[PDB]
Amino acid sequence: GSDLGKKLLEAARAGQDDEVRILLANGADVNTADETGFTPLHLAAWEGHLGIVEVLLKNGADVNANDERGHTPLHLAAYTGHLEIVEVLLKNGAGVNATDVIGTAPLHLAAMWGHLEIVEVLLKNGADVNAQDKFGKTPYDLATDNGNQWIAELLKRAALRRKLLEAARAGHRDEVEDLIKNGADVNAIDAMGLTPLHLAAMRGHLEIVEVLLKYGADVNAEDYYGTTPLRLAAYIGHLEIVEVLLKYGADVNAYDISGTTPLHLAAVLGHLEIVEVLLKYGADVNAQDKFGKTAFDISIDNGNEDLAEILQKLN
Amino acid sequence: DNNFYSVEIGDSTFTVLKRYQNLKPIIVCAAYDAILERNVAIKKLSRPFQNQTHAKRAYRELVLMKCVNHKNIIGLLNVFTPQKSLEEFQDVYIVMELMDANLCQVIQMELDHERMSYLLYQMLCGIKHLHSAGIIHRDLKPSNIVVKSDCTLKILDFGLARTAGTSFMVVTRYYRAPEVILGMGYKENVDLWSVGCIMGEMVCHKILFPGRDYIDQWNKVIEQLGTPCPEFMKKLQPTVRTYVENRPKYAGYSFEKLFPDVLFPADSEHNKLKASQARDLLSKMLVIDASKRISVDEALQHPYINVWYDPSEAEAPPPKIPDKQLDEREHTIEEWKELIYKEVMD
Amino acid sequence: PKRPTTLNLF
Repeated sequence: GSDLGKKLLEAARAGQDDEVRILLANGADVNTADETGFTPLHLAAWEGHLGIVEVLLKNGADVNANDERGHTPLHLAAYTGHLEIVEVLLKNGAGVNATDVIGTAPLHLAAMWGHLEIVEVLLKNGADVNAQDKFGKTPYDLATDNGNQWIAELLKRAALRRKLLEAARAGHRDEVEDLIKNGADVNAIDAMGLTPLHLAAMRGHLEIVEVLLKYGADVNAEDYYGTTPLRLAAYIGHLEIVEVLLKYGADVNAYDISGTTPLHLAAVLGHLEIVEVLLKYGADVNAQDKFGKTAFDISIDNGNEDLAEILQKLN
Repeated sequence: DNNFYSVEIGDSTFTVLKRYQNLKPIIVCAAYDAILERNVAIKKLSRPFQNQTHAKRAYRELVLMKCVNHKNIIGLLNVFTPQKSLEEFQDVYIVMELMDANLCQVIQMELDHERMSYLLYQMLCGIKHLHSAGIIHRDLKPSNIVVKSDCTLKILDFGLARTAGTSFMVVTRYYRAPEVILGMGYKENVDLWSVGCIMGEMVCHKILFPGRDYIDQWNKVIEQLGTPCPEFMKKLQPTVRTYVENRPKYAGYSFEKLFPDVLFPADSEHNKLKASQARDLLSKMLVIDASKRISVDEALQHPYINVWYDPSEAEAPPPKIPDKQLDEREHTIEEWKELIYKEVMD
Repeated sequence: PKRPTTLNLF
């Protein structure tokens, strides 16, 4: 192919930080592929050159580039065991659950070869514990088959947090209570901070919300964006759930980064009954959001005129 | 004195001027103005000053119907009250131009490209004029758009919080833009989303997004138009982004699949081309991200609409609304009664 | 092209 590229492929593989800098400065294509699809980011990730990886990425390297077998730079780092590269690639937008021609993901490789910190990093970044390859093997199975027993414990723990979260997402109340009784954490979170209570509120499943609150769930749990279960219920329009949440101690005047309270949110779509309950528990109508609008001002901007006639009387 | 005569029109009574003869109900009557020698519509507002909501709505509609004059917007012909004093003041009668039907009837027709584009051209001319007047309808729908047998079209009222009573007595959520539902602000082109839904429904004779409530409306949108890109999610607020990003992801059908050629009249070199132009306009209006959705001005320059363009209709001078009349100023019931009475007395 | 002058209504 290109001449400046073949020099960038071998320069990155050799670890020549200065040669890569000059080749990219002179005008070398950062995403040139070899006979079997490997790019300079593949080679620097396979040989463990953190400096070159950070250089190629700043010049616009495809983080999630595939090869002939479907392997990405994260598959390689997960295989070789380079933690810092896994961390740099993830922070640049790598596919955590990228799979190859047989369904192998970076967590299969990390668990198979006993790379602990990578198994832990991949899980924080949302790696699918239940993921299987085309032969039905999970990361837990590989860790077991290769004597990585502590990794198997961690993967089994993560598999249980996953079973509770998915039960709140689309499971029966019985399963949620079985998992709790059998030692599942009500405050378990996913990669984005969602608890079983967040997922239950959105779903509208009162029965599950009650069980979680009963067995210790945090009513004021914030996710990656600062969202609580009360604000989700208040916006979506789950009256009954807004009631048990406030019963179990949910803060009515809690506001996110934009200064939005549950009262502000119920006024978007005009949930009359929800606003009644909120004001009962002491929702402040003087509260102003990041723009300065009160719950009253929102009802006007959304045409929910029946709701605005209630707030003007107070303020 | 009493230049009036009262007529039983249903439960309530209609006390109107003797110029208006032969009142036929449609809680709004149709009569024949013997002075103007043409049929008109007569809307009755009984005690609009009774509370803030009814009072504001009636005050804006009166002020605005007096100021705004455009042939694609229903106009005010007269306004009177049968009572003679502020103490006895009760009802307001608003005489308006009479039209034959609303779009709900036209939607069940298989129109040709000329009538379709011409009706749409009139819609946009009206919408544009409202916008130039600082009025965003925010509630367009087929029941708010009325047509005549000569293929003329008018917008019926001024929309959210600017309307009092229904003339041609269709749910709002079906046509509400997502930026409203998702807790985001709104600019002029929210009305263009609705035109997209109304135009689409005209093509396929069905409601595009038939949801059970407002939230379900969002589900019906992404199922058809596909989950929006991540740059749009970053504009959402924390609570809404948390809800939206945990929805099932949808690819969304192309506008060729949404609106095939079989729905359009396509039996000519001109007809098959016109079908693609209507589809192109649809794909520029039915856009979740309002920053990527075209404007009313751009919609009038589209090949499908521009054929009928006339600067006297699409570039008419904006009205001069009196300063600070439509604000959210709170008043007493007596203050409202006096403001409204001042606008209705002869 | 001329502007439509008719519209069959019910």
